[PDB]
Amino acid sequence: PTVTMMQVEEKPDVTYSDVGGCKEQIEKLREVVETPLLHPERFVNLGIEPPKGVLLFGPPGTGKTLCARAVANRTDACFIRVIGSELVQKYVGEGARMVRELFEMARTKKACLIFFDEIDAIGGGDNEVQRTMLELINQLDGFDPRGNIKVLMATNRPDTLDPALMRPGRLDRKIEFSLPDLEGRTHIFKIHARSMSVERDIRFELLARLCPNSTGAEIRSVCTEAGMFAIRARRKIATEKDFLEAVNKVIKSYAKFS
Amino acid sequence: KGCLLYGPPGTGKTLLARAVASQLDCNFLKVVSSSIVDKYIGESARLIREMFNYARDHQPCIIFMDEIDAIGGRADREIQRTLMELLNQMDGFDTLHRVKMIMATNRPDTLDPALLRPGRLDRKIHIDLPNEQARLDILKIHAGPITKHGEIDYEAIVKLSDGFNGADLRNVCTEAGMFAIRADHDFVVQEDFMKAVRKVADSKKLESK
Amino acid sequence: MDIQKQEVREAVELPLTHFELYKQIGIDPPRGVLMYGPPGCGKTMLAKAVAHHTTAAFIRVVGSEFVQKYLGEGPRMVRDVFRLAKENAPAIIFIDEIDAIATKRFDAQTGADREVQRILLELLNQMDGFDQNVNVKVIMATNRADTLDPALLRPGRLDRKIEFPLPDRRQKRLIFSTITSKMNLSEEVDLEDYVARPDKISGADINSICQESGMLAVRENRYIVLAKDFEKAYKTV
Amino acid sequence: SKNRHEIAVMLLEGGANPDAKDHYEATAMHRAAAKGNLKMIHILLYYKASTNIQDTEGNTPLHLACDEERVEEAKLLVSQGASIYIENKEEKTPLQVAKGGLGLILKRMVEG
Amino acid sequence: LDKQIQELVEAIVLPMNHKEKFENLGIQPPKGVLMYGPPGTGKTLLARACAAQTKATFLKLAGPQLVQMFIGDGAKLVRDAFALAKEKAPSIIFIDELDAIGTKRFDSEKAGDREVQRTMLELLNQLDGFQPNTQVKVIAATNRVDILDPALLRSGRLDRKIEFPMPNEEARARIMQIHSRKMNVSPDVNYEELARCTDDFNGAQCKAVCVEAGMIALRRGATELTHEDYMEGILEVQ
Repeated sequence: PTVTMMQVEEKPDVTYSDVGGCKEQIEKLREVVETPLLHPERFVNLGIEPPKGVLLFGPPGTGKTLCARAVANRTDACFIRVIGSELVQKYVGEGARMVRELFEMARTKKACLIFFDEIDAIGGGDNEVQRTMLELINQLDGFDPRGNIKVLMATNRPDTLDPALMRPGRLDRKIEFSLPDLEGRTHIFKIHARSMSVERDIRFELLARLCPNSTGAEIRSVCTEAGMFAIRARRKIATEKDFLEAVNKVIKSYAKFS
Repeated sequence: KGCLLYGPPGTGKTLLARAVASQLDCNFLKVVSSSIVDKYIGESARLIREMFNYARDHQPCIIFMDEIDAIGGRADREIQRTLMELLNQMDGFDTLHRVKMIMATNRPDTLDPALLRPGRLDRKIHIDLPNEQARLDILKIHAGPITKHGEIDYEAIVKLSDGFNGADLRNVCTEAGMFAIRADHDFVVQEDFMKAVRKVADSKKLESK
Repeated sequence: MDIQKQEVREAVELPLTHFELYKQIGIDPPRGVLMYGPPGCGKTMLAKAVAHHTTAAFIRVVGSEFVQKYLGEGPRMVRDVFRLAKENAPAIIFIDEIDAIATKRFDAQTGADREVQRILLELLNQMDGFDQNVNVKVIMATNRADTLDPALLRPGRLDRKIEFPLPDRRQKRLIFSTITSKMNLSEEVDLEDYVARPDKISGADINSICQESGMLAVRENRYIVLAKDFEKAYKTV
Repeated sequence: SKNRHEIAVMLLEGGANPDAKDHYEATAMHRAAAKGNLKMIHILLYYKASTNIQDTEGNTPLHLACDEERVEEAKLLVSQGASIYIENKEEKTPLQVAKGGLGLILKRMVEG
Repeated sequence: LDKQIQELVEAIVLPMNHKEKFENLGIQPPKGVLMYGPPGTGKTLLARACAAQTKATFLKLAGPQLVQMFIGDGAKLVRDAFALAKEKAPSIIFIDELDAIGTKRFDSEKAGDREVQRTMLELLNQLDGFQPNTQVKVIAATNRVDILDPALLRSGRLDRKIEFPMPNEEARARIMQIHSRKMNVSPDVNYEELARCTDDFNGAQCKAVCVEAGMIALRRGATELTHEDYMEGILEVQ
């Protein structure tokens, strides 16, 4: 369908210079996505084989921002993403043809990187799902395509028990996705300066130090819900005094139950 | 239509039932005691009537039930219920003049004296020991194709084999061949039969439980 | 009972001779007798009783005798049985299990059942034209009447709706004695608990149940059937 | 149940239990009241037999007598102390089981 | 493991070579070999590496693979498995986790595992009733032999039952030496300290230590693996 030609991840986004407080994890999952392609000879010459990937799970929070970092900071050619919602569809059995055509396009792209999104939509009879994941681990364990290929499993619920017991073979680094900090959000706002026309009267420090418990999704609702709440009245200028109720309401009315 | 094969001393019933059953058997239908796990709830009336109904539809049929002492003990009410179904469908209201079943066991003590009634289990033959007749005969038929050195002496192989079985001596002789197979010699000297059959035979004496 | 054998008696076997009576008495008795009772199969003991009392032909046909890919042979079969019924002897047609040919269906993918029920409407118009000077006696019974079409149970076609949920204790003694009198009986064969319990539990075709007990006595090992095959034939079938 | 007067009198004379119940919880009054054995029920009531034995379904012998339209067993048992209030699992009264106005003389013989 | 991996590697290599006397004098090679023992030994990746050393075509297959959402497919996968194995050249196929279906439970009411283990009985039909079984063999391994099928006493069935005698640091150092006998290894390995640090560890845990060596290899900057990277990974992940 349209997801085949639309599967390419064009239109780069959040870069590395605007990371959301990630200090150690950004290296733990960066040294496998950015450095192995920059220095392939060190991994093949120094030891057994280059690392494959890491594991990301837990609360959503600032999810998909680090994958946006991988898309933006790509050196030569942006990689291809894979979502889980394209597998569970009508006329079951198409998952084998889909994984064979994305493996065919992956080998057409000299064995580039593959990003798996929402593995819990198909994980958790699932014999065709076992065919997809066992064809993934089976066709990817072979050194024939490449050794620098990287997978990335992102999920919200750890209820995928079968992938959790099949992952220790190839995958590793079972760690939480990312914890949010307090000082890094001003860079998410600095890259949100390329968003819609925020009036220059707003100060990023005043909007930054007046909102605790401001995880990446919640500040995404600060800029997103702030802008759209400024489109409620279809206004033209967006001053912080106009949507301050949207700010303290989007942090407090949402911080009531959570 | 039934038979009871109790061989508490030594083995050899598998070589016989598997010998003729491997020869023709007129059919194949094997019931191994390991494939009846049955961890679900149960609607097995049409299942036992399904298998026995297949034995009624097919005119020739031979059923083997090896190691029945574990499923025939004298969480037990359902086992005794399935055995009641076995009684009611083995001596039920159907003619079984053509079907034949064979039940093998290990010890003739917990063999359900309600099942020991004739009809279900008519014939019974005890296997005490593999006498020298079938021992030297099975050694000659197992030593036929495999050639040996010109120095032939069966008195040492028969003499050093004391308190063994047909399958045990089979695995000891074939294990000796799988021990001389390492030196890829075409001719097979009998000294390696004394060495390998002696050591492996001692492993069978220590592991003869 | 006492009304079932009397109404079927005088409405079935009394007009089965001297055909001029149908118009000598005026209003011809209705030939439509619809039996009921879904516990057992049934619908056999009375067909045998008529098959032995009355000395005439009986062309029985399963309700799916013409359900095929073709449409013919319907009016050929029923027309031949009609012409031999009014020609040689008024044979009683036994059409059992009309629910297979009386099921509602609106889709046109299964136009075979709708086509043969349109043929059923054709012969319905035939029996509409067969109410004056005709020798025809067709018994039509079934086990479920909730799904039957209203055009079949319309007055003037099926005017007798006899219900048979359970026979009385005297009819139990007769229905057991009429089958145990010929088969091997003994003192253990008793009709007291077998007149008490089968009167509590709903069960039809008692004669067929005793025939199943004959299938439990077909081993020839025990020459006389006992209570074990009776109660076992009760709990099983 | 076989309407054997001398066999019943001689069995009950030796020390038989009238209230003895089978596996179906039915006594001899269910069968004697089911086959129309009036005099058998009467000679059973000579030996002080109970008339309110519940069956496996809960029906009393009065339900089995009135079920077969036994007017003499209904008038006898009700006229001797049969309890019409005891119901079965189906929740059916002896008046509703019998038809043809027999429940009217049942309740008439209960109140009177 | 030389006393057991020598007989294993021989028992999986010589059948492809010794066909001469196998057809001239009718010697029956071991068809069923049970590579059981305590877990963590790495029998799956060691048998996969040795199967890759046999040069024959390898096909992956697991124990619970016979259990499907539908019924009657196990006969298609076993008869089809011996159809590709029957028609194709003599190859090597290694499975694992056989004890899950080789359990003789005492309950006897009903289950679908009765039908799955009945397909297993069809596999035993195709390993016992077929005298031309000198073709492709079926190697099976189990992680526990607490409940084993007593009817596995046959040369064609699981006969080579080799237990793992308390796999101390020597066994882990040797399976790690075979799993990493080809890539860049430092030319100073006594195995005494690096193997002695491995206490009650698994095969995937030692190879996970090797993966950790590949993880700090990026931040070491050297041109070849070192000696302290083994204990660095052992003390790193575990």
